[PDB]
Parts: sequence; structure tokens; C-alpha cells
Amino acid sequence: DKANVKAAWGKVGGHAGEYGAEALDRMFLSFPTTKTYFPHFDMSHGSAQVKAHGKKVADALTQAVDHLDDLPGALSALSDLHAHKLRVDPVNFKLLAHCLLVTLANHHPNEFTPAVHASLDKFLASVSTVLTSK
Amino acid sequence: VHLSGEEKAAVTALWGKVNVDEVGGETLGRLLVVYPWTQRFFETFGDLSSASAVMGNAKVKAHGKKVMNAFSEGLHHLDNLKGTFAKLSELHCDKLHVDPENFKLLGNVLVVVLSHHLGGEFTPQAQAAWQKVVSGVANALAHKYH
Ligand code: HEM
Ligand code: HEM
Repeated sequence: DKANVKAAWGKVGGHAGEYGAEALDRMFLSFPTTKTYFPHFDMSHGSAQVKAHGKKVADALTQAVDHLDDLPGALSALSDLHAHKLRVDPVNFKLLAHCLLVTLANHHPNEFTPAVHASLDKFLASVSTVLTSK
Repeated sequence: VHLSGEEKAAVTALWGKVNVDEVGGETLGRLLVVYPWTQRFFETFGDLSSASAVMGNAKVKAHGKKVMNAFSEGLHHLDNLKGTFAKLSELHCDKLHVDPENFKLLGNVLVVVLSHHLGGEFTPQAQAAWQKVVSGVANALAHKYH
């Protein structure tokens, strides 16, 4: 089980910072309220900040796929940041997860099968649950 | 929800590039695979026992086409989605007892499938307009519950 979500993540390019950046761009454009968490970011289309943040998000999720047996432990610091410090409303994690699925499907539809879609949705929801906890 | 003239023209142009049969089957099939409780509503459709069975089920595909045809009606009445979907809202509430949260899920699966189908053409801008469309349809369908 933990190998297969791990396999699927790589096969749809989940490692790629550029896809993290595109997911953020999609989220900011479709759901403008999410921008209020990033007032320090230049939002100009080719934003260096969005590119760098896309890599942070992709890298964190890629690390997490190696730790499906204990996500709360793997994501401890990130949970503190998002839940305690930033107080991100849980609705926003559902928006970013959806935009990540949209992005991965966009570039690698052949690898983004219904089964892979289901697995990755569960993975991203699981990460979201941990990040929304205290 | 309000779409501008340019947003409307854009969603119209893009929908025209879409294979509706493929997108309908893909959308309803993925709904049933990704959110398996939704299978409860479709018992009469037969074998849904695996992802491959769901995606190969002809009744799922035919039903998906009917759902896409309803989105098509919506695109022609974006200024009055509530009126357009009034009978369908009654059906899903009073007869089928579908919790309205599932209307949002189906809309977002449709967005994932349009992305899957269209690739680069389904831009972040295109997606923004389509999110307004599927939100509008979900809201219109949820109205009898209110
Ligand atoms: C699975 C979902 C997410 C993951 C994996 C994730 C990952 C990360 C990472 C790795 C960082 C950098 C941490 C550091 O530098 O120590 C970060 C920071 C941040 N995240 Fe998230 N994030 C997620 C969801 C969200 C959402 C939905 C929002 C708000 C809409 C959000 C808002 C922020 C903000 C405002 C920062 C601070 C960044 C900065 O100041 O440059 N995150 N996140
Ligand atoms: C945007 C969202 C939706 C739209 C536009 C839509 C549209 C439709 C349409 C056009 C029909 C056909 C009615 C007829 O042929 O007279 C139908 C039937 C039906 N819908 Fe939906 N639907 C949506 C969401 C859902 C969801 C989320 C579920 C369940 C999870 C659902 C469950 C059903 C069921 C069980 C039927 C009857 C199927 C049969 O027995 O043939 N619908 N819907």
C-alpha cells in the first residue's frame, strides 16, 4: 500500500516544484481568498516567490510519501506552522489539494488513472488532516 | 454566480473541444471510484465492484452523458441556474436524497477531468471560470434543500 501511493506520486510528477507552483497559481486564481495568506508574496505571474514556494510544497509532499506510516511525526513542524501559527482555515487545504490533482492530471493524464486519482486524493486529504491539527 | 462575457465565451469555446461522451463517463466513473459511498445511489447500474468494473460500466457511461447534457443546459442559462435546475434539484433532494455536498464533489471531479482531457489548454484562467460554473450548478441543485 505505502509503495503504491509512493509509486503513483512519482509517476504523475509529484516531485516537481513547477507543478507545486502551478497548483498554487491555479488556487490563487480560482479561489482569490487564498491569497490573503500570502500578502508578502509578489503575485506577478512568473513570481520567483511562487516558484520557490511551489518547490517547498512539492518537496514536503514528496518527503511525506516516504512516511505514510507516521504522517503526524513527519509533518510535526509543518502542522505547528499551519495550525498554530498561521491558523489556515481547513477549507483552504481542500482547495490546494484539488488544484494539485488538477495540475497532475493536466500534465500526466495517462498516469493519472481513476485508481491513482483515488489514492492521491486520500493521501492529500491525510496530509491536510495532519496539517490542520494543532 | 456571475460570469463575464469573456468568461462565458471562454467556457463555451473549451467545452466545444471536449469529447462529451468521454468526459461524462470519466467524471461519473471517477466520482464512484474516488468517493465510493456515492455507489449507494447507483445500485441498479450493476457491477461497480472495482475501479475497472466502474469505468467499464455502460450504464455509468450513459448516465454520465446525461449529466454532461445538463451542464450544457446550464451554460446556456448562467444568469438563471436556479430556474434551470429546479426540477433536477427536486429530483435529487425529494426523491434521491443526495446530500448536497456531493454536488460540489461532482463539479470538482468534472474540473479534474476537463484538465485530464484538455491538458495545457485548460489553463489556470480557464479553470477559474469553470470553478464558477460548477459552483453555480451545485448551488442551483442544492436550492430545494434550502
Ligand atoms: C498539503 C498542503 C500543504 C503543504 C504540504 C504545505 C507546505 C508548506 C511548506 C513546506 C511551507 C514552508 C515551511 C517552512 O519554510 O518552514 C509552507 C509555508 C506556508 N504555507 Fe503551506 N502547505 C500546504 C497548505 C497550505 C495552504 C492551503 C495554505 C493557505 C491557503 C498554506 C499557507 C502557507 C503560508 C502562508 C506559508 C508561509 C510561507 C511564507 O511565508 O513564505 N499552506 N507550507
Ligand atoms: C452537478 C451535479 C449533478 C447534475 C448536473 C446531475 C444531473 C442529473 C441528471 C440530468 C439526471 C437524469 C434525470 C433524468 O434522466 O430525468 C440525474 C439523475 C440521477 N442523479 Fe444526478 N446530477 C448531479 C449530481 C449527482 C450526484 C452527486 C449524485 C449522487 C452522488 C447524483 C445521483 C443521481 C441518481 C442516483 C440519478 C438517477 C439515476 C438513475 O437511476 O437512472 N447526481 N442527475
